[PDB]
Amino acid sequence: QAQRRDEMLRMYHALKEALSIIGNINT
Amino acid sequence: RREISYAIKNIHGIRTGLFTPDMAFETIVKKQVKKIREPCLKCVDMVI
Amino acid sequence: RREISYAIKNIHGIRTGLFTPDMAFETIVKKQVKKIREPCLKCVDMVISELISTVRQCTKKLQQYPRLREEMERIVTTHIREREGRTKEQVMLLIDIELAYMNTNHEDFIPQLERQVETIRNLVDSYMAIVNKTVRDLMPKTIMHLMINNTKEFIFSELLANLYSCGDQNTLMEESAE
Amino acid sequence: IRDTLPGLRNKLQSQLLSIEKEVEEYKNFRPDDPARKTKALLQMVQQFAVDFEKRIEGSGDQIDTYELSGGARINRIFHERFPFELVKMEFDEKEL
Repeated sequence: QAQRRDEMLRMYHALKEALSIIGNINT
Repeated sequence: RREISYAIKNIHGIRTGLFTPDMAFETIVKKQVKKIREPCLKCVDMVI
Repeated sequence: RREISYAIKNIHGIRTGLFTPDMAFETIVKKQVKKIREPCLKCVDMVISELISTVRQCTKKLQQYPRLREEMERIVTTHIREREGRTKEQVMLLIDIELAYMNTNHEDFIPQLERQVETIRNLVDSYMAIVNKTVRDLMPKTIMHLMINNTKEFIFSELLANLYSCGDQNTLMEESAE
Repeated sequence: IRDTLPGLRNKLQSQLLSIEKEVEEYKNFRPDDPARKTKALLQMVQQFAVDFEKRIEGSGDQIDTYELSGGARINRIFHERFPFELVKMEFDEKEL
């Protein structure tokens, strides 16, 4: 559960970065 | 009859329209046999 | 039949159930009304496909000006795609709501295991039909109130603003050689 | 490239929707978890209690239908096969 939780955290941050990139590219 | 209808209406709390709940029978017999406790103790007193 | 038998023998599991139990019916219908998530999404995507085909078909006759049919299609189709997410979300949420209450005071009619399972099946089939009716009457309405009766208002209200506001007015209307 | 972007954006929004709920209980994490430990202990205890009651008493909320599924009906088959162990073991005749 600890590795799963940390990997969830990293996944959430990576998805946030990906959506920021979509925002700054779609413009 | 009212006493057991309220039990029906409480253990059918939200869900609806189904046959009959058995714990109504359960609760009512548990309420009926809780007053047997007095005659048995009275008989014990009489035997004493 | 086997699943219902086990549900009956387990939800009053410790004590002799002298009445046909109810959470078994709830569990069967809830386990069966969750497979609807595929057909409804398939219907939504199929309607999306035909409605994009219609936009292309009814923009083809605008070939008088090139470089504007491209913009018009690129705007309307993007709007439809931006709306597919919302309509699919509402489509999922409708049946997810249906998985909540299992109403039985509707016009749904009111060993020992075989009789109990037969009585459970005669009710499961009825409620399956009554939830099929309610999802069949609200899948069209759900799609159109979100997709079609909204893209129509987008066309009639907002398309002009986007087309006029996009840059290079002189090149948005290219005279075709024809 | 720019045509594909709406699909990617909505799909990743759906995935972030899936993960945000798990992130809700995971906003913060300090060493030694002064209160998360107690909260999780309560959650586990409540899960165990409700699952015990579901397994034996037969509470609502989707008891499994795969197997004979738990002590409750095994416990019943005991309470209704013991009236066979009473009959079987005890017997004698023509010596009485």
